[PDB]
Amino acid sequence: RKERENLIKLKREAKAKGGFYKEPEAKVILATRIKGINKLAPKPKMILRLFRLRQLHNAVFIKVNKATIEMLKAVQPFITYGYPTLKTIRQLIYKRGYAKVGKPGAHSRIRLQANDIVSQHLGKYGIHGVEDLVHEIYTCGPYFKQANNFLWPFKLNSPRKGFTSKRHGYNEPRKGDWGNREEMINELVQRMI
Amino acid sequence: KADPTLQQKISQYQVVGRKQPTEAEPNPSLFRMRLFARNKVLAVSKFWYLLKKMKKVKKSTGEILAVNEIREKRPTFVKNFGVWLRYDSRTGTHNMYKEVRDISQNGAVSQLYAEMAGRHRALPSNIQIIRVAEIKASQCRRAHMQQLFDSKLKLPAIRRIFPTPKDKKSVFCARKPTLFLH
Amino acid sequence: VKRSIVKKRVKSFPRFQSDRYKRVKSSWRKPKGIDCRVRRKFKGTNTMPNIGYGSNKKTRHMLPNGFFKFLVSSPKDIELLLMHNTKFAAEIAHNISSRKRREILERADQLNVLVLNRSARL
Amino acid sequence: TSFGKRARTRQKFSKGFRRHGMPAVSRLLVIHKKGDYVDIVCDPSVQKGMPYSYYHGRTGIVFNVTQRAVGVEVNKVVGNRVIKKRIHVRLEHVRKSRCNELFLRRVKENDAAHHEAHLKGESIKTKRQIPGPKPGCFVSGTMEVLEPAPFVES
Amino acid sequence: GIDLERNGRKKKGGRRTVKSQNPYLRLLVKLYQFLARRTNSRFNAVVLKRLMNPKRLKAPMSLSKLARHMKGKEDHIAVLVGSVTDDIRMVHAPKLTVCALRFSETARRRLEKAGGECLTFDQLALRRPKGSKCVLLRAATKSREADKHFGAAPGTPGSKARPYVRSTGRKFEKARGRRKSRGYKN
Amino acid sequence: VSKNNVLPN
Amino acid sequence: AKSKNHTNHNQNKKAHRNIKKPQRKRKMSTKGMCPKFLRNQRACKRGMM
Amino acid sequence: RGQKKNLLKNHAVLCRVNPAARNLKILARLAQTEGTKQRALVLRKKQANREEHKKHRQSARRFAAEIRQAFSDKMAAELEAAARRKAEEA
RNA sequence: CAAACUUUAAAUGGGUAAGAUCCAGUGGUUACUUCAUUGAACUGCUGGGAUUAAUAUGACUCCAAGUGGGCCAUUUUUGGUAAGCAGAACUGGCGAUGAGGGAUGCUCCUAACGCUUGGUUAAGGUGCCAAAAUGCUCGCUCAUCAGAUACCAUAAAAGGUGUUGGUUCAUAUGAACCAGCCCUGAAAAUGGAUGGCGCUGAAGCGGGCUACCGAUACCAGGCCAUUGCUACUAAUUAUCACUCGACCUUUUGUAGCAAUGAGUAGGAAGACGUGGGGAUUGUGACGAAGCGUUCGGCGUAAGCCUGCGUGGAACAGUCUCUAGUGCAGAUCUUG
RNA sequence: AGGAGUGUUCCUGUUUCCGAGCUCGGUUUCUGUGAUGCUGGCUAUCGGUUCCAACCGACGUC
Repeated sequence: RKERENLIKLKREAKAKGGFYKEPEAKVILATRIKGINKLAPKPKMILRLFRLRQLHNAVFIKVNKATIEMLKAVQPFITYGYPTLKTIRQLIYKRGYAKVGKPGAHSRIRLQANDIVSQHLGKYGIHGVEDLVHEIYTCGPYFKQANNFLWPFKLNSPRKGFTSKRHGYNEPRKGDWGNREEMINELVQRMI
Repeated sequence: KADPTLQQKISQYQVVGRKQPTEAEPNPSLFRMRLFARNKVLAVSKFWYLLKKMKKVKKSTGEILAVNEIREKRPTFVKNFGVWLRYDSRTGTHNMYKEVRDISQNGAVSQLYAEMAGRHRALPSNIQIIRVAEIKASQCRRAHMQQLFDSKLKLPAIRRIFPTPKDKKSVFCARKPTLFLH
Repeated sequence: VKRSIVKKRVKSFPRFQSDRYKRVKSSWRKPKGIDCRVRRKFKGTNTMPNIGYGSNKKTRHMLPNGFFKFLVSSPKDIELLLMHNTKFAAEIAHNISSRKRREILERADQLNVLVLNRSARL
Repeated sequence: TSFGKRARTRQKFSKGFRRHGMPAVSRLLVIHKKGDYVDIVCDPSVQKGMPYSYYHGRTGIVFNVTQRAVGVEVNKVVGNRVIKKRIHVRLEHVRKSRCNELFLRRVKENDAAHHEAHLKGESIKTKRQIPGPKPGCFVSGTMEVLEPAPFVES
Repeated sequence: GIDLERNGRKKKGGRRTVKSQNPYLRLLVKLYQFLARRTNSRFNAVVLKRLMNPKRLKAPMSLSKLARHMKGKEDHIAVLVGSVTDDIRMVHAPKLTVCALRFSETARRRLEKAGGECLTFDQLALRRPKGSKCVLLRAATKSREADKHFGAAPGTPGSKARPYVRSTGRKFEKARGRRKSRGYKN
Repeated sequence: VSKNNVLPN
Repeated sequence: AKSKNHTNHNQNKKAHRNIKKPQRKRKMSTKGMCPKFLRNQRACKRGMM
Repeated sequence: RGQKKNLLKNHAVLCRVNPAARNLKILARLAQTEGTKQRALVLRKKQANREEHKKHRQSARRFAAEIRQAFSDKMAAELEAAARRKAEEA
């Protein structure tokens, strides 16, 4: 609440001067996969495995570097990504939140019913409860990589009102789908739950 | 409750980016542009496309500061618009000047993409509306505008085909309908 | 026992073109033909058996009655089904005499064990 | 087609423009210790010991130093597998590589950084940071109002 | 509908059970898979796997090699999932305390006379359940007629593989390929 | 004759 | 009755199905080094025994 | 495993995961309703804003003018450039 | 102006490096090297350092099958007037592959398949055939051969005072030029094809906006199998609140959890069945084998069990051994 | 969701209100992990084997 209120007071104060407040660029994005398995060039096929996007209607939280942007250029037309909010992150981890549990070889994919699963695996890093994941993803903490790779990638159902046209970008005035929506992926993913 | 069906979902947006600071060239010159678009995102897309034609700038080399939504001042009453635009025919490019009448600028540009597609087959991608100024009645130069101007204007309702609300509709009726109405 | 009973199929899987030719008998054989529709799996044709259609572990070989049948030859071999009487129903065999049925059937009722055949030879 | 030691070399083995004549003497005074990276660029000016065309522009590890040559191990895909191939080559056709030199600088600063803590309890976790997202500030200057352009033929 | 490699479901290459119908070897494994599961010590986990091996990995260690692995460490029990043969070249057999699957009747005579205990694996469990102060050994796997033949294939430059040849001496695979005077050396 | 066997005799 | 002369089709897909990289090893192999040099590495190793 | 039980909905199963969720439910519920303990804090913070809304509403209209002036000047300035090219060439 | 010219010179691709197989300090070995304990490579010891960019993630040896006629598509491209022609480059398909759409189609689109209950979409559609709009909203078009949905099932140069807009000059009228739909140009042989009927305040052409319908795809659940992980002996595991009751494991197994499931050529695993041999448990003149059957049952399936009728003399279960061991096809053979 | 049982002693929930500095401890009734509750028709239906109809589908080898 306080950083939301403090964000407003900054860009009111700077507006009273003369200038404009350039906002902080978003540290996490939320990819979703849109086109399926068949007919994929072998470089785009690799990148989607590196994001753990192995089938249709799969979400994943993914970090923003210069590196991770220049991966997403190559994949764009198989993907609809963008910037989450605290509502949609809470809704994902509560409703669709599963967690991967075991050695290299087999991990099991377990439903987040209690904090003791989260506690034993991430109790090194803080992160004892389910609510401390939601902080570490939304803020992007120092232990994002650990907390993200704990979560088995999200398995969303098909959006209640449908897509427009998965050929075309979300930009273009045919109102298509692929590419990145800065915020409006939040309106999509709330239907895919 | 307000009917979604009549209008297109255009909204006007101001945009302001500024290129990007460098050690050679600190504090660049700032930009500004009014645009029409679906959304706060798709305005920024159209900003970088148009700014690429003017000046040596890109989305990677640029930085955007503010996306202000603009609306009408007073949307209650009717006003004349002189829209300037360009589009791309299968031969080449042509500038136009159309004149449209509605309550809002958003209502005019919705009405124009309908009109422009319908006549000239101009696709959404090609059209770029340059500026949408408000015009006095004694200013519009088009003849289809001029007939409307003048107080005491009257228009008789002729041939009254009513779109019946669904459920009102029945496949059979007795009487045969009445279209002159009176 | 008698638990719920769910079957997936009730139809058999008849052999492709058993209807057409009388030389081809109805006993299932996978079509291995290169151009065959049944193996290639067009719609509107004979279904193939998969393991998909396998019935429940709890209720495999389970009769309509509730029991599993365990078929039986002599008077001595029913004694085996004494403690498993609730679980097993005994089917008196193909071959057996009128005499030795009425020794089996009478010995079964001493043991409170159900016999499937009844009024078997009279 | 036709196969020769130098087939299709033309542009590839061309000396350059205004770059004709023999190697300079300072490039011939470079030392190459074994266990060191070198890019094999072949200059057509000297025809003695020039490597085969495929190896041209390939970085690899010096394994031997003959008196007037340098044994370089490079690596080469042959369908299913890489295989490490050992090619001798004359001194003029070898350059010193510069591919490792960020890492070589890096360790001297990084090992000295971990060293100097001692009793403050190190745990520095020394690491490059990839330049991702910028934080926010207010910005203000002179403005211009632009609009989109009407078409002109010319 | 998953982009997965083999949609694995990926199998493990090594043997997953006992192949013998030898009942004593089966009961040996039942002991050492109770003892592996429950005890936690990695000694018993390894002995379990090596018990399930095929015959060519249960290769015979000689009494004279078993001396020299056990040379500094005289007190410790010398375990070998395998057979133990007598070395005839060894004159005075060292005493040791060996455990193994099978001793040849010469090597059982030679140890037992020399003052030297000769255990089975079920006896080793009673003394040493954890494998505390033991020495695992095994005989060399790649040391047999058959494994001379493997590798790079004999007519390729710098292989040391044997060819499959019916008979030894000249007149058999000693000409074209083997001499420079006959076409080429390789 | 295929594979690595003895040349048959 | 020709027939196709040559093709590279499905060859990258075949190779990548399995492109093995040789395992790195400590201590470089000496095959193809100078015989003069490798004489003095034997004389070196003898002198510390 | 019988069933995997729901978060958000339910209540006993919820308040195991995030034990603060019971009290934030009663916070938002009672701050709507005219139970006056928490409703006083809402109506105080609303009127504290609502006066500060009337404070700056002079400067709000000055931003609407700062836009419409600037593009109406460019609208005017662009049309005079079109007038000069007709005159100077002919 | 240049495939066999070039000062200059992109994108997309290619190489190497980014530490525990490392870095520094110091002593020794040496026929090498140096003018020289100068170097060089290799080694002993002593410090410094645990994953030193991002993201994801467990990584040899042997034996052998089939195959070595390929074809297609987007972009690149050579011969040719061109070809559903011939020959290449990169990736993806078809072949080996169904399902939903394109009326109909091996190669286009969506999307890859264990049996299924419910929910949601994809491509594509909503006058009727046909599941869903004679929905809403704004333009254009009248065809005495309208038009109607990518690959795709052809159309051009050149015209039009037919109509609807635009650009720019000249006095209300008068030119010039531009592009939308429509018309002309527009000829083939059985009777015929926006798929058909038909359709003009469209059910046409170019746009808007809601909702709906629509797969074997996605989502949650039940059952079957596979792979992987767990747990199972001072043997009363006994149901994870605790007694009685009922199912329940033969670790060459069971119970639990999760993920997965297309397939020709080909490989491997576990089962079903037939004629004989060994061992063992049996049936039978009060009726064995075989045969017939809407009396029926079990198994995913190969198959097994069984009532009734005929029949009239031998047959079967289990564990093993063995083979002249399973038929729809061969212009198969005999009848 | 269903063969019995006893019952909340522990446990989470909601609640009576007592004290310590919104947070923790003690205490009373109530409900869960320990929930199937009430009721009707038929004793022939339900179900099964056969043949037939209807809507939709559905044209061995190189």
